[PDB]
Amino acid sequence: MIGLVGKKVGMTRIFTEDGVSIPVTVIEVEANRVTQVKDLANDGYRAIQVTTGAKKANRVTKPEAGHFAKAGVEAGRGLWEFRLAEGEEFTVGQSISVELFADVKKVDVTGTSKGKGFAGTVKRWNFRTQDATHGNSLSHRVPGSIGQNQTPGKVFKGKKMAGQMGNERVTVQSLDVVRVDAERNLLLVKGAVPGATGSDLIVKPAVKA
Amino acid sequence: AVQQNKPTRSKRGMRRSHDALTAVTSLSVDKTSGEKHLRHHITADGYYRGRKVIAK
Amino acid sequence: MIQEQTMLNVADNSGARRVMCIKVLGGSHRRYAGVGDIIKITIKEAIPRGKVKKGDVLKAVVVRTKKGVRRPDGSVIRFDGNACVLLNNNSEQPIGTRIFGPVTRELRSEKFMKIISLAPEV
Amino acid sequence: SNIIKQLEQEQMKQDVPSFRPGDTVEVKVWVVEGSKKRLQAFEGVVIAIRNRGLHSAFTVRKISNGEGVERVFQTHSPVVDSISVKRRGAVRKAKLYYLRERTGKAARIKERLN
Amino acid sequence: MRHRKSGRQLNRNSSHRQAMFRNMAGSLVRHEIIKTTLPKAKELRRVVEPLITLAKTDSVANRRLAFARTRDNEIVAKLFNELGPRFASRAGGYTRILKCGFRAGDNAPMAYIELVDRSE
Amino acid sequence: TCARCDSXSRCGAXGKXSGXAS
RNA sequence: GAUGUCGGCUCAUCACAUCCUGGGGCUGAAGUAGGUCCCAAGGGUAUGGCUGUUCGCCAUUUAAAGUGGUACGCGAGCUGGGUUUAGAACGUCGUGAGACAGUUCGGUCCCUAUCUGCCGUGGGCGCUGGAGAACUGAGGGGGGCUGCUCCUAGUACGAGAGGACCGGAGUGGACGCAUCACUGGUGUUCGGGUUGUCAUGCCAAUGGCACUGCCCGGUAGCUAAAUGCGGAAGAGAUAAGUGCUGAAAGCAUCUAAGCACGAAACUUGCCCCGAGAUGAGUUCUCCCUGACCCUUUAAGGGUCCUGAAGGAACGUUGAAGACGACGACGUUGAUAGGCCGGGUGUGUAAGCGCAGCGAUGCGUUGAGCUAACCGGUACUAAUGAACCGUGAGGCUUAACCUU
RNA sequence: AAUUCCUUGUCGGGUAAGUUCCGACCUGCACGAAUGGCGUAAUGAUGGCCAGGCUGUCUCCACCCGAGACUCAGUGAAAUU
RNA sequence: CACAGGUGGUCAGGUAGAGAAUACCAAGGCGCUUGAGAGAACUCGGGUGAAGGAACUAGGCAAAAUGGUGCCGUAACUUC
RNA sequence: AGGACCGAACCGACUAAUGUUGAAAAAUUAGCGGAUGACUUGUGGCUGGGGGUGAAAGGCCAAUCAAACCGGGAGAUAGCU
Repeated sequence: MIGLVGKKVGMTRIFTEDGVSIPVTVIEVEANRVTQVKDLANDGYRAIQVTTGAKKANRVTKPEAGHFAKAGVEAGRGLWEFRLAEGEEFTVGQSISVELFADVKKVDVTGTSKGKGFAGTVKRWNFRTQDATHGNSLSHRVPGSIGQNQTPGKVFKGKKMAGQMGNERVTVQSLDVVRVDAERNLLLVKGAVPGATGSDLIVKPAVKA
Repeated sequence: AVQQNKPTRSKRGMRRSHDALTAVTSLSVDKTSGEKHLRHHITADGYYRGRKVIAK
Repeated sequence: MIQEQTMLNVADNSGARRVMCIKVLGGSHRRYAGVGDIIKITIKEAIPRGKVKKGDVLKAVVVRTKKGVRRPDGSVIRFDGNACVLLNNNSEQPIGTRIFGPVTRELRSEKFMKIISLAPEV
Repeated sequence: SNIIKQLEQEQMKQDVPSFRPGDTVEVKVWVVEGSKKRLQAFEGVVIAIRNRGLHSAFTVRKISNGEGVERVFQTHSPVVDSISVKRRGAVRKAKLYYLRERTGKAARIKERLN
Repeated sequence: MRHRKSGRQLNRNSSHRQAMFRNMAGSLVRHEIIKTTLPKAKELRRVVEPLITLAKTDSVANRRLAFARTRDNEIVAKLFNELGPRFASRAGGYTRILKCGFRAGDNAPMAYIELVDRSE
Repeated sequence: TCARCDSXSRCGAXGKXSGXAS
């Protein structure tokens, strides 16, 4: 189904009536307003393109200003696109609210994970550290061997090595939605979602049923 | 960790293809004295953004 | 949080004083034994007229950890020692007839009713 | 943050009394024995207080039946019914962790007598 | 990594950073305009400006706390006798950074750090 | 020059030390 | 004119003659548990004692502890116990020097990566006027494990003993992704105690040094042992197998025509990258509409006026980051520092007064100080401008405006 | 057994499990009496084994502090080919 | 080599200490002839660490741990 | 009193790690052995190459030792490359 673009506010804790702790993550979902609807006639597929929040007038460019001003809508912090399910039909300029999630029971949260920088193989791939002593020369946290001998005679593609970790799109699935409250524009989902505080999130209804 | 064949001067010029210096070209003109200076820096006489600063 | 070579205390009158955990049961590569968990023990110290003797390979159930337990609200219970109640290899509901010290609520699982009944606290 | 703090300050207990480390405290806790719901009491020395608004906790140490039991209690949780201070101790620390090593006549603390 | 961490290491240990910030804070209180490198001029704000905030209010305890820092009687005399009642209405921003090119020996990006008024 | 460096050659590299002065 | 040797560690990767899980035939297969054979390589496939050991034996697990290839994979990745240097000794052989594919104690393991490869991240040009975004998905990668309990049901089966297929749900182990709310670790940038000594004229209070001097706590950030989640279901085409109808071959026959089931294998379904997919795609939006020369007269060069959208540059920076890159912001400004209030942490500051002969205690006082945290505030620094980028975008053909 | 090939001989002790270790047996391939035999208090940066304590050695790594590694300015090699 | 090496004699302060150890200092002498930043993997030199405590390994290698004066007390064996 | 015990200078070099185109053609750091003696050190002297000296390893005799170094025989010889 369609999703809602929110902001990660942080995490907190809801106490239940029977003395059980639920770890909740707070997502502030403002008015997600449609800027463009796409169909098989003009575009080849069915989708909507939403935006959220608000943005400075002097830094939004004139192609973006024309794209928002065709819909008569105020500019937002970004543009996202969601794929329709042929039961839903929407028009341009409709605000989609958090009250959509009142009966969804489980969500999938897609975010951009925290950037670890140039990580090593121990941190990135859960490799085993070698011996800290018993003779070991300059090779405590090194990857070890990366191949065989003269047969193949090369490193294979998809070898686990050092490099960039995080700062990447990841989706966490089947999170029990705890509380949907539109008076505060809030979604409270059980568990932890990717990204730092203040980062864009996409919230979809789940697919694993 | 040593070479088996000497690299060419073609490959040497291809390695130095990114060693080039970006010239500045963005020198600002002070409004009071009309002196050329770096952007966001003081002048050789020592003005910055019109009003008088340090010395010398 | 019990693993191999862990020296535990004994929390029944079966006879042994200090046991050693030689295997944590219930799975392949299983590292740690909590409080509902079955371990395989050997005996390292006993009493001279006890029911069990030194160097017997038998089972136990860990009833007090030093790492603790966790409750659903986020409240740990750290004891100041590791203690197991010694079981039998086939016929459970243990060898001992007393239990020294308290236990936790995680032994209320239809298979250790005698330990939670005989326990002085919890 | 204003969202988070405004969402946390409507679950906080408004009547939790003031107490310090070293204060002998009886915490009463709801336990679920089958389908019965009963208070049990846990009396001991408070050895640590961590204050974070809703995320506050405090550590209570006692000696049961041979050895030391330490329970960390979530302060604003609905599993604790009451926190009653019996004796008021006199220490100079915020964390009384050295009492983990001291037992008996050496683990006595004073009384805050004013 | 370095997430949300403040404080330049400045290729020194903690002892040398503390002593060098102390000497450079004394030199900026004394001469009211000094010339240093740009990261040291930016870390000098966090050292000098709480001293002027402390020296807004004169007391014996504030003087012994400003002498626990900066270790000089003439510097704390100028803090509580001159720089306190000149910056008594200005709420922060007691100093100014002005970049002044580079240095002849190591191409270090230099900067003048000065007080706002300086009475010169 | 004269530092040696192999287990046993007349002159190789090797981080050991009884064979090796070029 | 050198291809470094056994074993261990780290990291693997392929084959199937399959160890477990999945499907099926036969069984001297009642059930459970087996035996054998066919298919199937998606995933998984133990810790110790001994020994240099590979192996093996043992102990306790496990769904299972597979068999092989890879220079008996892997020393420009590590080790160096074995072994094949120089010392010494035993047994033995030899008159002896010495020797033993017998034994014992001791015995140095270098390389700053040029090219290919691989993991990451960028610059340039291209994509046919330039530009700012959002996508489509050709293709590629990740993942794919399984126990136990309960219900079905002590029902089917069985002399008893015992004890299910199919299906459903819960709780675990191992692995993986995310995260910091909790519980902890760290926290030489915060607070306090204390030893020795030096200094600030001295007392008092401090600071420097002694591994942060030694400790005790601890904010943010990072983090696991902490807590959320995942492995799917479903579909399509199938393997072995089971067939339906049915001739050749009056019958029979799963096959020759045709048709239907059928597994963790394969194509999807879930996640992630992805138009340099040169087959360079699509969609939305924005901007550029002035004239003169020369000649080898065209997809030519030069000159004036012009300098758009946008981009870079510079600066303040970031839970982004080796550097580039990416994100926020630049006065129409909360981007950073400071400041104000708070929060947190430490634990009742200094000075004065009272008491005690004095160390010290008590009051002021839950005091003072408080980093990276939260909410605000233009006080300071983010300068007007300059720089790049242009001036309507080729040819041929078809179709619409206007059958 | 610093000696024993078969061999990890057999029994006992230590261990949950001991090719090493300690005691003993004698079937000494191939001990043996100043090229010394067997003991032996003290001694050994000597060799083998076991235990208490203690620990990042390990399960299994986490964070922090400095010096390099990275960027900028100055200088500027080498093996190899 | 303006090289982390080697090189005999003499002088020998204060406080704490048994002491020429060591720690902080005086007289005196230096800051070691490339710096400025940033705060990745990995390497080196260190600090701390939940629960377990040799399970590591050829082997407790390396770390951790013990550590001072006075006094009480101290086994087998012995060449006393 | 003692080839006594502990421990600085001083004399050594047991273990680890670093370094291995090193700061160093054998060192540094942290622990380590002896430390009134068969000790160690300054200065001078003597022993000379089939020789010296050796608490003995074929060790040392100027970074060279199962026979030093320099010159000569000498353009030794080389069925080998």
